[PDB]
Amino acid sequence: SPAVKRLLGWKQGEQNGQEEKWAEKAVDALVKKLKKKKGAMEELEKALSSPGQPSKCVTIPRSLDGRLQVSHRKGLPHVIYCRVWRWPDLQSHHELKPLDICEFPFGSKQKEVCINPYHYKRVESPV
DNA sequence: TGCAGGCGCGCCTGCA
DNA sequence: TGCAGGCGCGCCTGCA
Ligand SMILES: [Zn+2]
Repeated sequence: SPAVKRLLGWKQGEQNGQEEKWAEKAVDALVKKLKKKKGAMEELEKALSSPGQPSKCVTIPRSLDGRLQVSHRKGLPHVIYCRVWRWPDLQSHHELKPLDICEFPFGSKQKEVCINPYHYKRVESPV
């Protein structure tokens, strides 16, 4: 997919042949989800292209669990995309704190969850 | 063209 | 309660 190629140019880090193919499938699962909503893909690309410039929420439906499954692998969606485009070494959701600018941060128990990586800041995980 | 096979969501179990 | 992983219906789409 050509959209997956433009977003994968923003991917951080150096992953192996298996993990590069997994992030490609994770980005594809997200593109397939944001294509139904008008302006969602454009907002994500803008947020990724201009890091230090304000961006709107880019959300997907919240599962009861909080997990998103991509190629039989389970994980929280906002952690997945924050790892792809910002912090490859992100250990867990405990290392993310939402910005006041985000309406749908993870943990807000709303119908939608924001996956815009620049709507979270990286923090040290507590004891 | 269409439906079969692939695989995610949502249920569960098991520690902790 | 949180979190990891098994399982199978049901939605989807790729290739027969
Ligand atoms: Zn947001």
